Amino acid sequence: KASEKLLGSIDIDHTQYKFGHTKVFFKAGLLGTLEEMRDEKLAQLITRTQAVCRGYLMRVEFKKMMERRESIFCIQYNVRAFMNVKHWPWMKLYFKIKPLL
Amino acid sequence: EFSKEQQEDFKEAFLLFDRTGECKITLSQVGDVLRALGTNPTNAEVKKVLGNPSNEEMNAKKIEFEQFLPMMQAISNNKDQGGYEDFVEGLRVFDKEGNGTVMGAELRHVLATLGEKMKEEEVEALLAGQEDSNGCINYEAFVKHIMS
Amino acid sequence: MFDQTQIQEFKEAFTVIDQNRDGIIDKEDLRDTFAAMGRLNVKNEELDAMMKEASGPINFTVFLTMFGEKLKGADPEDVITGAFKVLDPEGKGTIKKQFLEELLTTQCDRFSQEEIKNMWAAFPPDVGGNVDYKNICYVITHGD
Amino acid sequence: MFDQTQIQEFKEAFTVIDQNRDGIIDKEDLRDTFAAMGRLNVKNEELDAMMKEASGPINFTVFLTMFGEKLKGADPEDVITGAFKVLDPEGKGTIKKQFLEELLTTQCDRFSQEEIKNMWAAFPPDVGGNVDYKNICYVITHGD
Amino acid sequence: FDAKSSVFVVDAKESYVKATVQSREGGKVTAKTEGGATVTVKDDQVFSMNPPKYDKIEDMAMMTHLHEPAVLYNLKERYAAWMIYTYSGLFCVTVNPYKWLP
Repeated sequence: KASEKLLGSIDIDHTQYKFGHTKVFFKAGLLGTLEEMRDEKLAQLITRTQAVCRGYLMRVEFKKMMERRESIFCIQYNVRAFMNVKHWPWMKLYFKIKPLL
Repeated sequence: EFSKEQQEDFKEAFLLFDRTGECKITLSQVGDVLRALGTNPTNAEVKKVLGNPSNEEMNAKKIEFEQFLPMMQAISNNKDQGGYEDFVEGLRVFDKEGNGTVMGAELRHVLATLGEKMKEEEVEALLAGQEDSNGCINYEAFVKHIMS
Repeated sequence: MFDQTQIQEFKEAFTVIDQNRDGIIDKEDLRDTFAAMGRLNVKNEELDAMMKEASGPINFTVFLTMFGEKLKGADPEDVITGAFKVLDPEGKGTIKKQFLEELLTTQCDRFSQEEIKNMWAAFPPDVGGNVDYKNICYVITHGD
Repeated sequence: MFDQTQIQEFKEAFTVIDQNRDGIIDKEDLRDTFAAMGRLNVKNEELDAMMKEASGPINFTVFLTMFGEKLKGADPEDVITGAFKVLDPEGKGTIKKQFLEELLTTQCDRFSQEEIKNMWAAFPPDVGGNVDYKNICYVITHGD
Repeated sequence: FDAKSSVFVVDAKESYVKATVQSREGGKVTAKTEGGATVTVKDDQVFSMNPPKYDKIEDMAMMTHLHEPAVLYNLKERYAAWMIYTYSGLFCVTVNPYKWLP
């Protein structure tokens, strides 16, 4: 089945090969095209690996640790929420109701 | 076309990269804006239809947000990027003895000497310490770490 | 963003006060709640002023609606802890005062001078100029 | 076909929720019913959406009318067990998968391919291709 | 390896030598190779090289490109590296080195 798929996607004529029981029979020329494409595809696969590694590594640390990053927005907004609610009575009540469950 | 949700996610990434406050990203950064959105573009993908300048080169061009939106859609979102199946059989070219193990020196050599060549600085930064005695590096564990 | 954790937390706070006619927080219920709360903050105008933040009859559904201000920031527990974490290289003893003061004041969605005074009056600190981030995270949700 | 067994079963389910003003299931009653039910499925729109299946005011008589869909099959306990028994020659370990798949798909009032997927995702089975009929009978009425 | 098209060309010192096809028009190829010069020959006289995996191969029937240069190059590559014997399809091919061998 692996040969059936491989021969089916590489566009080779049915005059140029035969399927057997243990071996596949090929005309001359054909395995040169496969070796050249194998070299080319391996080079294309290696650039994909290097690109995924750069995907992982191109974490801009200004998007995880700088001034106007997600976290400092959370600190500024939650601290701004805290300054309002540290005065309100029903904020203060629920904080001492629940230690008494 | 993109969703409103996709447009806002692409914008949230954009609003960090224009850090000078210009509403404009410097053209060099666009490949790493794409990496920041979880796509994995090759430098060959980056210099063609994404319109990037030379590597590590600033100043030459800048990109507005609305210009960035087809530069996500028609680029890495319009192609194959590779899967697990690619990497496993590409690594098996260098699996001499069939055990899922490749020498750390050979794996660093494939990253640094072949393809879109990695800096040694990049290679150490992506290395999770998985080197034994002369039991070397499990390459499947390496691929799963780099694709998580 | 009103979570199941938050609304169940609010449900028990409602249910401890309760006991009045089928699920409504009223004036007396609050007044005798203060008796077990250790503090005589039961003054009638202030007590009945807290009813003005709803249209009437404080059932549990109304009680959640009253807390609509509270949710308007409200990042969950370890998100605020992991937010402050990025400003600590030194590993508890935490954020140096000067850096934190700059970060709020002159950078970002900038703090006004009154906002800085509002925080320095209630921040935990040392005598050299360092600020406890984890103690600030505890102060936001409160347990003392 | 609404049986005395079924309506009395429904009557206790109504009566446990109840306690609200003389025999009406309301929003609060459902909300505090969920507190003893172990699951925070108390979300306000979904809770008040369940009122739309009646014209208004869910008393016990209305509650039976709401369950009008439920009765539209609902053959009694041992009848479904007896129906499945006819298709078991081997006496518990029960119905072979291929035969059951043919029985539903190409015999009698034929199952659609979606209906077959809807069942295979929740049927009990072995690793060879046999299907527990009695465990399916238990799943229809549920007790786990 | 380079996709420059390495192919064997007729010469009169080495009967077939490795060449790089590069530029081709109609019946004529302007080819580079081992001496670094460019000359023009008929493409019909220029015959496919096998990739390095088939260099030194045990049996010549397992070469993908089968022509007299591929046969001569494999026999040269075998013989220069001490190996007297090579198979060719049904044949065993024997190149006598005139040395006594161990």
